[PDB]
Amino acid sequence: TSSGSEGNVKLCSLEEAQRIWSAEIYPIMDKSSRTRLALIICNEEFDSIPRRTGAEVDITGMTMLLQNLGYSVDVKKNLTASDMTTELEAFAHRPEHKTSDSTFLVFMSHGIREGICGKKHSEQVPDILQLNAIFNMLNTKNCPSLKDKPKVIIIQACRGDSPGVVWFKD
Amino acid sequence: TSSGSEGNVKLCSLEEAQRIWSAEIYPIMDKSSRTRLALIICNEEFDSIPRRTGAEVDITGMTMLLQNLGYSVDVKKNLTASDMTTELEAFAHRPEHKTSDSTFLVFMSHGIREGICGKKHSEQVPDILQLNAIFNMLNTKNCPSLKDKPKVIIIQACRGDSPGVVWFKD
Amino acid sequence: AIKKAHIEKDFIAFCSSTPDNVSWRHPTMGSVFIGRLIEHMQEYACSCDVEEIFRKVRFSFEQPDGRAQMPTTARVTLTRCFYLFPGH
Amino acid sequence: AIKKAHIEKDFIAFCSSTPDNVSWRHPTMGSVFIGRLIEHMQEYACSCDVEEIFRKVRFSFEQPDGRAQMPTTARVTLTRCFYLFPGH
Repeated sequence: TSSGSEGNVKLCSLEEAQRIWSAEIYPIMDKSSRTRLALIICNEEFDSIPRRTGAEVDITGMTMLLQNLGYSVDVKKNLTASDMTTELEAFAHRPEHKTSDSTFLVFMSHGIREGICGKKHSEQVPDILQLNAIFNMLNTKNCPSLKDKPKVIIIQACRGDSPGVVWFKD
Repeated sequence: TSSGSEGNVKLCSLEEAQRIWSAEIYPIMDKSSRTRLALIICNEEFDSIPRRTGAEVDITGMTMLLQNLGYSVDVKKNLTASDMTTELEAFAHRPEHKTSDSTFLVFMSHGIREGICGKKHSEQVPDILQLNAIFNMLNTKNCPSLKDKPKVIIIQACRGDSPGVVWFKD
Repeated sequence: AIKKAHIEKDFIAFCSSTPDNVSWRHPTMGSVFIGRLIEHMQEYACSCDVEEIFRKVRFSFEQPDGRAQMPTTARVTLTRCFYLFPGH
Repeated sequence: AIKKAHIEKDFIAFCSSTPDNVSWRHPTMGSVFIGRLIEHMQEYACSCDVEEIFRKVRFSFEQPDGRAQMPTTARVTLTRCFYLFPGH
């Protein structure tokens, strides 16, 4: 039922869980004690580039979904690349990761080939957070609490100006 | 048996093939008519950077393996980034891809963060083939013959100077 | 006693499109990739691992229309299957 | 009649290590990643799809020694499972 904590996410039965269970699966911590964390950074209002209409629908959908999967969701809006970095650094230091088995990172903004655009981005003065930086801030060195634990990064953004298509005759 | 065309590769039985078979698997062309192609580019001897000893073992292993999987293997040695590009362009134009269901690309050389080193590479004058270029040369626009077909790229190379490890106390 | 560990491991990234290419967003319905990901996660989290769910999302984008995109899995260092086990 | 198709699709790349990090090669035995990939392909091509085989290769590198590396799957646009079906 949708009235529960899992919402619209189809539940895994105990018979299904044993059917999957092998030594090639990530371990899941006890539901009673675990403190799962997730972070959504969504840029909607920008200084130079047009407003991202419908971003609130994405925030709602992603926030609810990750909560349904058992993650406590922090939502941060309209940040620069420097502010995103600071927020990522703060997220990596959260003590709850030690009593968590995994994490989800969601980035939603305008994007170019180099990376994700901050709120202050323009072609004159770039304000870009690179994917490489996200990985570095969340790796074993900078985030030892999530060692051996799945780190899922989701990015909604353009990666260039091209339509991504070619023509062919049938 | 190792005396056959499949060599040391464990064979898939007809009972195993039907056990796997769904509409979520790449189609495989008839064995009697298909013309599968694979390319190995291996740089062993360089101008400035030290010789890659044991590269011939990798060539032997990869060549035999891909032949065992049913691919006709072209092996090219000691090329610059420009020569690799030209060879990739020639490979993408091969008519056999039209009567093939897939391809394998293998790159084996010295490497840096930017990409794979050619034979003429030095810190003074870089000779680098980027991974982006390989993808572009083999995509639907530049290689329409491999449209909808799996393109597996294998790269043996360093991606930097770091050991890739961090310390932790047990 | 100290032990060595991989600096980068157990990562998976899922991008809305391929490099150089645009990603689409409906002004009222939201981002196509985001809506599609939620739909597939809701349906397949119970039975499929995260990598397989992402593959399914990719397949749903297979037939290109007037506004096409191909989501990409990137920089994967998952050594095991990540099952969400929803409800557990 | 002309139809639209994705410019980049059905790709998988498998690199010997993570970005910024070294890959090892024995002077007589060959490259560690190459030898390990061949071994896993020989064993698992019959039963596992290419993505799963690569994951298994990654797992075999899990415990770091004096010469550590973590192979990485990159830029994946496979919409289906790639089974080799060796012998067929």
